[PDB]
Amino acid sequence: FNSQVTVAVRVRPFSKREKTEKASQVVFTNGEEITVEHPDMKQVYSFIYDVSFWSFDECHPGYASQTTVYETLAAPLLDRAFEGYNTCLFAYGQTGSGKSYTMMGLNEEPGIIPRFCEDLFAQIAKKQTSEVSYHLEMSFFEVYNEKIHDLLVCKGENGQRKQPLRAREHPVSGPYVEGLSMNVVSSYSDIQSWLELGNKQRATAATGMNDKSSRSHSVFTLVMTQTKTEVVEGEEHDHRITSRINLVDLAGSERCSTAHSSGQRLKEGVSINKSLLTLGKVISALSEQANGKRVFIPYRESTLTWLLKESLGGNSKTAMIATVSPAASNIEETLSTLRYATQARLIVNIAKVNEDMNAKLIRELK
Amino acid sequence: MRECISIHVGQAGVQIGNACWELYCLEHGIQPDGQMPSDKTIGGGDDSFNTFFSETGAGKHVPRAVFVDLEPTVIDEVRTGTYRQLFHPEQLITGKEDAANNYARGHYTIGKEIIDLVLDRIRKLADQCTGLQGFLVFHSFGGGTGSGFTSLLMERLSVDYGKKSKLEFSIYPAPQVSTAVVEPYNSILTTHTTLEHSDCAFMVDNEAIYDICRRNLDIERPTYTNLNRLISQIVSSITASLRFDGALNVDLTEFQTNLVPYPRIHFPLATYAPVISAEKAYHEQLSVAEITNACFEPANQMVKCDPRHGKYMACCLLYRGDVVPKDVNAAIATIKTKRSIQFVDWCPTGFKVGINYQPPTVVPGGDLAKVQRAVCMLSNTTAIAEAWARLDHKFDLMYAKRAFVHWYVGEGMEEGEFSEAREDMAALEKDYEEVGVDSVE
Amino acid sequence: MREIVHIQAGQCGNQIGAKFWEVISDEHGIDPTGSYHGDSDLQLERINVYYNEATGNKYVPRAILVDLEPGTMDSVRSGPFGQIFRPDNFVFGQSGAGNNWAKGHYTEGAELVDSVLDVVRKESESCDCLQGFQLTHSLGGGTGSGMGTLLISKIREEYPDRIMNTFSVMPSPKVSDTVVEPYNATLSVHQLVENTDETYCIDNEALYDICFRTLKLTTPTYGDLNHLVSATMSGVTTCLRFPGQLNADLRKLAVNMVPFPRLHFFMPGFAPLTSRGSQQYRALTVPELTQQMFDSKNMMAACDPRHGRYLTVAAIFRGRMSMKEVDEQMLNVQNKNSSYFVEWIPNNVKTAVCDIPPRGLKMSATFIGNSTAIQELFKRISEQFTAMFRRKAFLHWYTGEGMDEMEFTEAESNMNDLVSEYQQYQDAT
Ligand SMILES: CC(=O)O[C@H]1C(=O)[C@@]2(C)[C@H]([C@H](OC(=O)c3ccccc3)[C@]3(O)C[C@H](OC(=O)[C@H](O)[C@@H](NC(=O)c4ccccc4)c4ccccc4)C(C)=C1C3(C)C)[C@]1(OC(C)=O)CO[C@@H]1C[C@@H]2O
Ligand SMILES: Nc1nc2c(ncn2[C@@H]2O[C@H](COP(=O)(O)OP(=O)(O)OP(=O)(O)O)[C@@H](O)[C@H]2O)c(=O)[nH]1
Ligand SMILES: Nc1ncnc2c1ncn2[C@@H]1O[C@H](COP(=O)(O)OP(=O)(O)NP(=O)(O)O)[C@@H](O)[C@H]1O
Ligand SMILES: Nc1nc2c(ncn2[C@@H]2O[C@H](COP(=O)(O)OP(=O)(O)O)[C@@H](O)[C@H]2O)c(=O)[nH]1
Ligand SMILES: [Mg+2]
Ligand SMILES: [Mg+2]
Repeated sequence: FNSQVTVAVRVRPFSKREKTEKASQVVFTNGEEITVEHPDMKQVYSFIYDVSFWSFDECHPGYASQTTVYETLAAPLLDRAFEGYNTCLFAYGQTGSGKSYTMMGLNEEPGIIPRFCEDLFAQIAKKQTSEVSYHLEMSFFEVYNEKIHDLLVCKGENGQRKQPLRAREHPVSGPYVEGLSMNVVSSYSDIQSWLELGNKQRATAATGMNDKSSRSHSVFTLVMTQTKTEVVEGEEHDHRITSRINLVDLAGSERCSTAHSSGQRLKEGVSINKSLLTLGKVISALSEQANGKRVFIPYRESTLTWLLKESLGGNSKTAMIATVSPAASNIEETLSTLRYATQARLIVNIAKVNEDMNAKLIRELK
Repeated sequence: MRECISIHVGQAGVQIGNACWELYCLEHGIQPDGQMPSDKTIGGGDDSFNTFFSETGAGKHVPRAVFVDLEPTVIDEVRTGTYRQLFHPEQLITGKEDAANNYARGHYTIGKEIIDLVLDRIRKLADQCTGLQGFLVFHSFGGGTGSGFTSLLMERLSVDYGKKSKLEFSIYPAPQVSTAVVEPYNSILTTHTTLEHSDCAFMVDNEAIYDICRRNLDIERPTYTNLNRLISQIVSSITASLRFDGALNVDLTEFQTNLVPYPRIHFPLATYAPVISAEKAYHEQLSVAEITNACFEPANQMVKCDPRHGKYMACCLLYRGDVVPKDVNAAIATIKTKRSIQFVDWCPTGFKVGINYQPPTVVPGGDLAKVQRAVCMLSNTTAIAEAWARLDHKFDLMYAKRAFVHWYVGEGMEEGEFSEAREDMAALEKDYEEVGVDSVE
Repeated sequence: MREIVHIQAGQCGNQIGAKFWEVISDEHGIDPTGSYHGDSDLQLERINVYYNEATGNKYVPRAILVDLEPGTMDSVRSGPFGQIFRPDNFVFGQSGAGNNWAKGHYTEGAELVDSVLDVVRKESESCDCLQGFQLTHSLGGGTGSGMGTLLISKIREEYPDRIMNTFSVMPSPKVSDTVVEPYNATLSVHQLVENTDETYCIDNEALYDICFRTLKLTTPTYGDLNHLVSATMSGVTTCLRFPGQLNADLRKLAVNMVPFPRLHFFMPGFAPLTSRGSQQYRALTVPELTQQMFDSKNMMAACDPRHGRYLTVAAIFRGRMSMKEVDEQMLNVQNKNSSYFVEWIPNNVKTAVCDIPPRGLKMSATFIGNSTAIQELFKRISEQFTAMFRRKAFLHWYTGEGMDEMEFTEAESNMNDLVSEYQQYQDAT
């Protein structure tokens, strides 16, 4: 299904930081349409999105919680997953824009990721029948300085236990990680425990912009297979489908002029910005492709893109969520983010469902 | 007395500084060793002025200056060359590595570990400036250092001092000629910043000076060792007013205001009378009227910009040698009399003037022949924007594909910074449109 | 000062290294003993660029030799300049790989790479300011390729901020040396592109035609071809060791040459050559040099530009020259032959000038190019590869060392991708 990507946006409000150092509002939501006032009051930029939420305030219409945003954005992808489609959602934006606060959220207001996860487990409960057997697995890993590390591993005891892995490209199913310890899911409780361990061990750190920053890229994969009956008088349960869900928490530019730092700090920031740039180029060429343009896609210019190839494009029903700030202090960043997103709507891939009727005759009969 | 600080950053400046300071000595009769056997002969005079040179009881003299280029291979030539016994040896050969045309390196990453010295010697040199202070900086737009380090530097200087003249001299990137392919990224980033801290930045170019070096100087195969001398003499012809007497002198600050109508158009050009080879030292009288025509000849402009596609906001003209103001009023009269020249309606005044008795001098082994007089011109004009237009076009063409970008990011420069600087430059482009359009009622 | 570590790996490289230092020593007034007997401080002001010093005013090069599986070891040592090399830097093992990459990457080189890497660390630490690395090798073979890329990667992890350059003899279209070059190289390219800042793609065939026609030599040898390779290796870094009106360095070469991080393969050239007779029948000018420089037959890479286009070049000149004539000449080339160049790069060329000519020439130049023609070599290796891969023609020899089909497959996808990338910009717009 040559089909597009759902692009959603969430303007978080200002903070103690702006209260201490006054930073006016410039982002404005006409219900859902995004409008940004230049502090010079010379231009208003405006952007239109398939989805909007106005978390700037709780009161005016357009407001939405984590789960409102879920049932707007991610529950449909749950639907397409049970339809059998691979699915993607990934975040974008700067530091302190609640990109984690949205996707993952915290303990008290967890994000789209945990909402979807419990919805998925109970949605399997809805059809926990012998009509269709279900089997769910998940992996969870991180990207730091182009190095891949396993979030679900209890590290050993050593001064250096951040065991790197490497990537390999199956000629058919595409990239994957060696040693990636994909584990079985019984329920959202198990998912929760896994996520807790991983987010704990993630290489994150405090800084001058936020108390805790996602200095590494995080990937959270689920794959649900569902074995169903075929339409034959013989072995009926010989049909199966798979659906691969991919939820991605990226990092922010973290411009060093404000993110004054040194050593390993600046190193991580450099690698991050490099990665995100590569991603942006991927996104742009994808948009041009969706415009019908014959274009070479530098998936291979980094690791993030390479792994997420089949999700940024390929075969999956996908979405992006962009996080943006109201403070004029970072209006440039928010504008860049909004332009990224409004370009992002234009992207399409060709999404179907992964029966994998291999050595089955079912697809051939079909 | 008045004083000034000559800084050279990167290659281009230093090559010019060598050229510049070579001239000053001759103009002051000083030997390379800092001594004055001419003063042994004369036994008087302040020719080794406090303005550009200090002095000691040994009879030595030291220029008020400094340089740094992150390329030891350059300064070392100076450190072993004829003038090694002149300069303060504390010159900042910090060139463990160069910025390699990457702003992000010279500005941020490896402009570190260096600048804390550059500022310090400045203070030590500053502390002796019991006079005026205005800075003279030599850099090249588009080059990694000349843009990176220069931007970092002036930012701090405007904070260490702020309330001072900080005048740059710099080569704009030509439309066509280039020794690099990322100058456009580098240049635009520069103007994002130095626009704000600075107060004036005389721009030049190699293509024009090359052309001048052909047509009038009759040179088939010119090179850097002649251009710098033309660029030097200007800087003298400016700075002379601080050094010698004149029927009509001028300060640096006078240039700061008469040529600078609004805070954001402090970017003018220059000309001179280097139209004289040794053979054509004859066949002409080289009058006041004669040259003053020539100063506004499109050909003898020092960048690739037709005045005739624009107008003149303000001009200042500094004469040297046997020059009488009466002639100046006469020649300047005729210049107003011509319609090829378009001024704004704002400036009936239009022109500022300046005269010093002290003629030019001539470098032995050089090219320009002796002349009893000479003049320099400056001009703030709307015409330049076409050059700005060429650049921003180049930037956009290639930036669209984000070419060469990963290198800067590899050094820590966020993406949209480029776009931030771009939007600025379009504003400057609009600013020139604003001023240029005539008023009505 | 900027310092470089030069490394030799493989029969073809070490000889290139062997011919290399013989040229540098001549460019610095040094004897086979390592003493100074020159006449200019310039030969010494920056000797620490390539060499270390020793007690009695001797000068040891920063050279390392790693594939001295001994058969070529004596060949180097019992040579006119074998003796200068640090004996401790003569690292080696035995039981040569037999051109099997896997032996040269996974088994034997694994045992040895520690030791050579250890020595590199010494030469690194003894430096004051390390800039980059300079490896000589060849693709298609076992040692030069496998052990190369191995050693390249490790060093990159240890010095990822630093530069890694290579000068790699490439497999031919037509005249092979080994029969598994498509196998040996593509594996190399997989690791070469990803762990490199630049590499200089050299083909033997072009060098033959080059020496055959312009140099008009009827009996050229491997000893003489190299003599041209060493020149370019020296010209690239002339502005490093020597001064000039406009200076250049390795870092300044890349950033102006590498727009996208993967298109870092190049087509070098060098001027001037005239077969001694015509020396009386010309004169050296800037347009003259330029004319040879962009000569489609002076390209040692064997990828005819005229079926493709240039992204960006670097024309490093050497000698007393005027810059006007220099900058003018590049523009003319950009003008008249514009179709061979990219639109979306507004100026498709840089420059660099050093004021110190070579031993017996008044002016010299060195060419560096990045072009779309490199596609062709890459197709060849790919097309040759698949025809053998699908039948598993020779595969069993590597699998005996532990490789698997995926690895051969991986590189293929990568190599084809590099091609497509070039092909993206191959069409004028
Ligand atoms: C000596 C002399 O006056 O005669 C010339 C000469 O005949 C010509 C033809 C030389 C000569 O080139 C060759 O004969 C040759 C043969 C096979 C393979 C390669 C070269 C020359 O050997 C080459 C040699 O060039 C050098 O001396 C440089 O050092 C050059 N390398 C060497 O030749 C060399 C090799 C070993 C030991 C010492 C010097 C070089 C190249 C790159 C960087 C620095 C230096 C020169 C001027 C000549 C001879 C000697 C005949 C030419 O090459 C150079 C570099 O000059 C070939 O075309 C040029 C023009 C020269 O006029
Ligand atoms: N007119 C003139 N221009 C020069 C001279 N030396 C260098 N340049 C200019 O400098 C530019 C090259 O970049 P530079 O700014 O010199 O580089 P740098 O100052 O050495 O610092 P890097 O950019 O890090 O090399 C070119 O546009 C040259 O025209 C000179 O002697 N005279
Ligand atoms: N719209 C919002 N409403 C209420 N609270 C918010 C909102 N957005 C963010 N927050 C809170 O404010 C804090 C700032 O967000 P933060 O988690 O720092 O952004 P982030 O996702 O970490 N960016 P990065 O660290 O670069 O990935 C978070 O801890 C959130 O709990
Ligand atoms: N230019 C040049 N090339 C050589 C020389 N000797 C060998 N070669 C090339 O190097 C290749 C041999 O690879 P080699 O490195 O010996 O294999 P390995 O050492 O076992 O990896 C062949 O393609 C030869 O053409 C030489 O002296 N000069
Ligand atoms: Mg976060
Ligand atoms: Mg420099």
